[PDB]
Amino acid sequence: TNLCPFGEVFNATTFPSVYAWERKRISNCVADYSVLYNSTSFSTFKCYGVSATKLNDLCFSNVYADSFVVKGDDVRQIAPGQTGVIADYNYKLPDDFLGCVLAWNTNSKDSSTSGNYNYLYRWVRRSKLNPYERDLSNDIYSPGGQSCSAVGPNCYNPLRPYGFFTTAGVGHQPYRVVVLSFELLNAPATVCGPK
Amino acid sequence: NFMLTQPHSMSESPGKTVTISCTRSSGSIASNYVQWYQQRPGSSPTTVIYEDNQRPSGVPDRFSGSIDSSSNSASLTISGLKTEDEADYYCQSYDSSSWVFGGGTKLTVLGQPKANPTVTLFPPSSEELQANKATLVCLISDFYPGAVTVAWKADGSPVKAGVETTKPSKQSNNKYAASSYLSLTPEQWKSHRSYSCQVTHEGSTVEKTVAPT
Amino acid sequence: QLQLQESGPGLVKPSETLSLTCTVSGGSISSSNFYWGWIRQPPGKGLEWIASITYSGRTFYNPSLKSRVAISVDTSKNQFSLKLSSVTAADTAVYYCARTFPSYYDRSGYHYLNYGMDVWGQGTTVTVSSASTKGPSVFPLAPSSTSGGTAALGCLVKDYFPEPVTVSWNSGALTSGVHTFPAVLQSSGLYSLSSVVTVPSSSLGTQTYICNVNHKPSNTKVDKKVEP
Ligand SMILES: *[C@@H]1O[C@H](CO)[C@@H](O)[C@H](O)[C@H]1NC(C)=O
Ligand SMILES: *[C@@H]1O[C@H](CO)[C@@H](O)[C@H](O)[C@H]1NC(C)=O
Ligand SMILES: *[C@@H]1O[C@H](CO)[C@@H](O)[C@H](O)[C@H]1NC(C)=O
Repeated sequence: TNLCPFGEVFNATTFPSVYAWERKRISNCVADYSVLYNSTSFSTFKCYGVSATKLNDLCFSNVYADSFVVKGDDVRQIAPGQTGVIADYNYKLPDDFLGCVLAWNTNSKDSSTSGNYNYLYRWVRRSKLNPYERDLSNDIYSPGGQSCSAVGPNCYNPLRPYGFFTTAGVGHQPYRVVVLSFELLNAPATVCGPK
Repeated sequence: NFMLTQPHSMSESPGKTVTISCTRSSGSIASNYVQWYQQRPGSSPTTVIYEDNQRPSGVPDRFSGSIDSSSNSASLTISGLKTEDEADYYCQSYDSSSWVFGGGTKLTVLGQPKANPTVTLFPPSSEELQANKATLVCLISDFYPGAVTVAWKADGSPVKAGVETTKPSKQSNNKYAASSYLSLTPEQWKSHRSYSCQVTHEGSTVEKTVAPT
Repeated sequence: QLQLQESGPGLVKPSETLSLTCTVSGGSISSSNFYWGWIRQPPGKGLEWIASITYSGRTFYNPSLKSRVAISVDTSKNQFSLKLSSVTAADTAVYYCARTFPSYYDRSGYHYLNYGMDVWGQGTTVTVSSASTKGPSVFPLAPSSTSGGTAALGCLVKDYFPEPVTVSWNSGALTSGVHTFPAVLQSSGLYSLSSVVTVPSSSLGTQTYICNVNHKPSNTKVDKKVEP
């Protein structure tokens, strides 16, 4: 009865930019992860600290789902330990990450002949993001600490768009990513598999 | 327990595209992940490709990896070849029994400008002489290609023994360095009018001379 | 940003045990998503993998080294260690510690783990020999004729064993123009190298030049003033 709403995470119409990634807390339902691992349409399917295969036998406190778009060559940065512009400045998995990383090609939805520029990423910041931190700001970044009123030299626009073209190479093509994070605190189990 | 085979060396012009292949002897190359490591002279290795074709951050977009199962091989490909890509490249994989490394491929970028060496010659220090030892230090830098011969002279006549000469080694700017040491007694240093280091490179010769003072 | 630092004995006598320690910073050795391993490189040759470990104590070995290899983790010091017993001259190598790419399960349930190296340490040079350690004799190479609008001055590091030495200048404050030449291995079995720095000709009066030699296998440091 209490079928967990993974279909509205995965089959949602629009995904957000990676700098402005979006979280759905999922609790207090019954889960069927076999909807995920039966399918062959994922290009990335990696689970850390837990097999996908055994997920229907476990019970968890909170399951979080995090979603965003990256270009194809950036999907590798959504893994524990990795660095680069996406891990450093947009979305960061912790070292002791428990969960899955799920990605599929969306060149049919999210590219264009002229170029899709709707998906942004941050490329500079004062520090690296902590695990699961988020930076939504629209400021001018000064390397020293000065006030900047216009984007100039030593006064940086910190955001840049991906440009998604339909004819591009597969590493420059858009990919929707869903990151499933699993907790089971001293809290009672709210999410369970069918078994 | 399989092996992996790499060419010993590989040569290509700048701007061109080069491919180092790595051929697995038994089993299928597709059964296990293939990594590529780059090593400059004097440095620790750096990972440039993992999981057959994934490129860590900081490695240029020109580096790419691929798998070809019809020849049971993996391939590192460097497009738009630059002087900065001269290094050793090692492939690496594994099975249930062990990791397996390639023997390594020396990548040479061609068309590099011939450069003749600069030579610095130092006499013994007063501190070394006043401990009854004498060394002449001949330092040889910035030459390309990496093959020199060094000859020492005492008063115009050649010196045979007490000469130690390094083998040329790669600097960071892809030109080469070498050095040569002449050991003398303190008397030999003062009993001659001068001593010379003579460096011969691609037919031409650079000679330096030092004298007691 | 993870860093790895090897430390080791430098020289080790044959039949004895080589003992090495890698010190992790920017991360914890306790992190059970990763493995941590040792790779070696004898002079002239390529790479060979030795062993890897994770926080539990689960271990993979090179089968040809396994009877001589012990690898452990010490979560209390953020370290992991390698011991290689009954060394001979075939164990003379640079030893590298490293962290692997993270372990993960695929959609089918296959467990990928310890398949390749991601962050490398800087390497530690290990020599196996019956010869004894010998600290270096450091002599100045004064500027004289040092031809140009610049001048060359040096630092001769003579008759040491084993490798390596590091040379800096003015406690690292001077980096430009520094050229440390590779060592010669003389007929005696001792090493010598030199380190020069090209300096401005005018600045010989005002600025003083110290080379800081360091020979870790004999626990020697020499700060040698070089003077006109
Ligand atoms: C999304 O829709 C497809 C068909 O439209 C369906 O087969 C798939 O299971 C859905 N995904 C989820 C997570 O329910
Ligand atoms: C599922 O629905 C039942 C019916 O109300 C409810 O009692 C239960 O708490 C729900 N959740 C789980 C995890 O069974
Ligand atoms: C695939 O279909 C459903 C997924 O919801 C699952 O319950 C079923 O056991 C799966 N069967 C096979 C053969 O994979």
